[PDB]
Amino acid sequence: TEFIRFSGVVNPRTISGSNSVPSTQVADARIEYVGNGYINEAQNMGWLQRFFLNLSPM
Amino acid sequence: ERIRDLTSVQGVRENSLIGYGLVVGLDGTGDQTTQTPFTTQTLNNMLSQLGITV
Amino acid sequence: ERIRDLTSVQGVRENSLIGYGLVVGLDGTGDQTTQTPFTTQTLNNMLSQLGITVPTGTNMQLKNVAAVMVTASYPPFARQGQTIDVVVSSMGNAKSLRGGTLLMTPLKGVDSQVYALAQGNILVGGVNQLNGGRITNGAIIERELPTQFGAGNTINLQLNDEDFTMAQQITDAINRARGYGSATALDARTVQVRVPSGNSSQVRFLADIQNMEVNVTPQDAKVVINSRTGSVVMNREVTLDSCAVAQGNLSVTGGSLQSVRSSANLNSVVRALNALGATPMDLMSILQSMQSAGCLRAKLEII
Amino acid sequence: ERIRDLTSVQGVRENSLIGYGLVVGLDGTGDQTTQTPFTTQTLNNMLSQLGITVPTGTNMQLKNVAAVMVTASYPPFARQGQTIDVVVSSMGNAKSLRGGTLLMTPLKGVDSQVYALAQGNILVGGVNQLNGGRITNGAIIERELPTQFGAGNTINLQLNDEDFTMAQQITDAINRARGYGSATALDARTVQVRVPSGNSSQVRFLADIQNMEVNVTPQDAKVVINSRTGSVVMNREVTLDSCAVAQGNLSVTGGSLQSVRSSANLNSVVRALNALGATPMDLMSILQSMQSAGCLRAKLEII
Amino acid sequence: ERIRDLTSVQGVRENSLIGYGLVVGLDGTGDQTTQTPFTTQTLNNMLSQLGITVPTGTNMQLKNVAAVMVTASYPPFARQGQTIDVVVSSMGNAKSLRGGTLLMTPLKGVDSQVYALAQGNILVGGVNQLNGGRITNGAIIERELPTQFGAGNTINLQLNDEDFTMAQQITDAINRARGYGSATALDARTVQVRVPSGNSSQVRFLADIQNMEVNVTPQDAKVVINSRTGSVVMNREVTLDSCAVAQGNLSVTGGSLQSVRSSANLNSVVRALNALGATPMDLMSILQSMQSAGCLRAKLEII
Repeated sequence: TEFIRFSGVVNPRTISGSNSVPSTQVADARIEYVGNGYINEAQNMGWLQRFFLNLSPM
Repeated sequence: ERIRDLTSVQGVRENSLIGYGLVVGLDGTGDQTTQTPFTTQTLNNMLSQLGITV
Repeated sequence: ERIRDLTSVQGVRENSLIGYGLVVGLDGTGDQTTQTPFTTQTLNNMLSQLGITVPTGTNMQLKNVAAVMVTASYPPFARQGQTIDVVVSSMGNAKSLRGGTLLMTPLKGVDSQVYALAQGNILVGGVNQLNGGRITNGAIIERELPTQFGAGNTINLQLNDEDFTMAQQITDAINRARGYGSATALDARTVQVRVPSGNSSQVRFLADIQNMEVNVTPQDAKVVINSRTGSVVMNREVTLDSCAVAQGNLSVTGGSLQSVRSSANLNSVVRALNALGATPMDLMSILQSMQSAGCLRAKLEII
Repeated sequence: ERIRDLTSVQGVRENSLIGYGLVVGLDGTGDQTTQTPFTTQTLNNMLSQLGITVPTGTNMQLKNVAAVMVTASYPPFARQGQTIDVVVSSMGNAKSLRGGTLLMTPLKGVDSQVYALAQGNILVGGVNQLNGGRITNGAIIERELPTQFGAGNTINLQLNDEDFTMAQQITDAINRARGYGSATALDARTVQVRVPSGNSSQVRFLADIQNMEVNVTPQDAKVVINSRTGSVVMNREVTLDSCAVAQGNLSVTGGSLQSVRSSANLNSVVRALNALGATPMDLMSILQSMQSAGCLRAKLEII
Repeated sequence: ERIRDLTSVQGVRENSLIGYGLVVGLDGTGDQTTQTPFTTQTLNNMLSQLGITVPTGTNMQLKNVAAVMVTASYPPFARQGQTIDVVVSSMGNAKSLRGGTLLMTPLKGVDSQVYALAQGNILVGGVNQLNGGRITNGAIIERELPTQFGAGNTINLQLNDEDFTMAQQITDAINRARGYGSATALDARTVQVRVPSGNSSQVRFLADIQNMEVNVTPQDAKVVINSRTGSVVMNREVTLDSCAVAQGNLSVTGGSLQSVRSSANLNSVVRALNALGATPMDLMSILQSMQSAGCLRAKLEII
């Protein structure tokens, strides 16, 4: 399952005649594109690797 | 009527006001709008304010 | 009827309303719609609102539709349901608006709020303007404005033209037929009157006030010159001093320097200036030069 | 008949209805339908509703069908089943609507609700407009509007033109033939009358009120200039002051500066202005210049 | 005959019926059928219904068949088996419908239900319209509408034009020849009458009511201008005020500013307006300008 979430503030005078506005005209743009399932679980670093990435000297 | 025609009162004066506008309803005798971009730009501004986004 | 024709009541004023609309029913004299995309865009908007969704990718080439701007005046104390006249002016490359019909148009104010709804049949003269028309009772008021009329015991009459003598004269006229302290002049353009507390009481008071007659006092001497239309207008209080005037192709009828007799009243001024035998185009330059020299004892305004 | 011709009743108003339709039966003077896709799209919609599904990929090139906009007025206290007149205006590249027939058209309000259904035969004059016609009793009311008429003991008469004197005069006229406190003016445009509680009682009261005659009081001095049609109209209360007028190709009949005699009534004004020998196109500029100078003691409006 | 000519009965109304059909028997003046696929599609549908299945892939190029829209009015209290007149209008690129015959056509209502079946011979005038005709008794009613007539003790007479005075006058007329409390006006457009319980009793009551004569009261002053046909109509209650009128190429017969005498009745108005020597095209602009100024004491409507 993939979730695409959006939030922001849109000025009405930027909306085109087709009731559409580019995402770069939205002030507080919050764009999220996440997913779940084993496909997403395969793109998270292992806890030990994620610890060595932060605490290893080099 | 001599004093009014000869003098003016202090503080009783006229100022100058200026503005920009559009004149509509001409019989084909308006701007070419290809050499005056501000005419079309301000018309689009007026339409966008009124609720039409060209 | 002098006070109503000379002054205006404070808070009793007219606003300006503007809106955009479409005019349909023209005999092939509408927009080209290939150079005015907003006409077709707003027609498609109207159809989509009415229940017809024309495909986005398509060519509409209309000939009986024109995009117009509608202007009107919001009258004082306007109440919803009343009707006002509107002026309809074409906006892009339309040949004529002869027998068109204005579709539903919301007339916005300065605050971008709808105060009237406009729809009707345009009347075009038929050297007459073809892209401009007028619709009598073409718009219906939909919103009302709150006002402070009827609140307080002061009402300001605002003179159309500023004059201390005229303000004092109106003050003395109101204070003769309406009590001792019924009016006080505040400046050259404002007369403050004391009104009874209430709403109908102030209406009655102002009805009395408005039809009173005031003796208009001499009002400045001025010569108005309109060079764009080539017209000159002089009021009664314009005088002249004796001085010599010379201009091209004008001569005494015998040199080119003609003496202009000092003049006290307006008839003397007209006779002296007609003695020069000057065309109004030449008369404008003569008047400007005399104002520079000092013969013309008046205020020269160029409108 | 003065009160009905001068005022309007609060809540007794006309709305505007709009709709889209097709006109059929034209003699080859309809849309091209290649530049107006909505005509063929809505014809296909009508056929699909009626039971004929034309293939999506096909070329229809009609000549007897035109897409039109229908406009009407929703009258006060309209009841379902009554008939109203409609105006039919072509919308795209149609030559004429001479003998067409308007198919079933739902007339929407501002709230996008159907208030009338329109269908009939168009009457086109036959220099006459060909893309605009009128159908008498062409639409039947299908929806009614709730109203507050008959509720409460106050009714507002709204003056067509704002005037404190006229409002006070109507107040005094209603309060002479209908009791002491039967009317109170609220502003320059509104007269509040006290009516009995009920529905038929208010109808009877307003029937009495409407046909009363009020003596119209002097009403402002104004000169209306319509430059688009080249017309000038002056009412009775327009006066003049003595001043000199000069304009191109106009001369005393002997200089170019003609003295205009002060004028008290309208006949004097007409005689003085005709003494100049000015065409109305020149007369408009003369009036504007005189208003600037101060000779013209009236309100100059440009419509 | 006044009450029937002024009002309508509640629930006694006419509906609109629409349908699609084919007209056959034309002398080569039908659709091209290459640009109007629905004509051939519906002809193939008719043949398939009748027992002839034309192959799907084939070229039919007809000349004696036209696809038409049929419109009719469903009359009040219509019973199945009765006949009504229909109007037949061509729909695509047909030259004429001179001597065609309308095939079986089901006339649907707004609810898309068949209320009549239409079939007959079209009568086309023969500057006459060729794609529009009328069939007298061309449709037979097949469905009836339930009604509430005869139920209850109230019947509403709906005035064609809203007027408090006329509503009160009808109320007083019904209450003079038919008992004390036989009618009560509800608003400016509705008069509620009390009827006996039953069906024939209400029929008798309304038969009595309908032929009663009411004295029509003065009804507003209005000037109707039809710019598309160039016509002006003024009713009796139109008056004028003394004011000056100027327009292009019009002069006193000697300046261009002509004084219009105040006028009380309609004959005075006609004489004063004819004194200007104005063409109706000029007269429309004159009337609009006078309405703006205030000379014209009437309601100017543009139709």
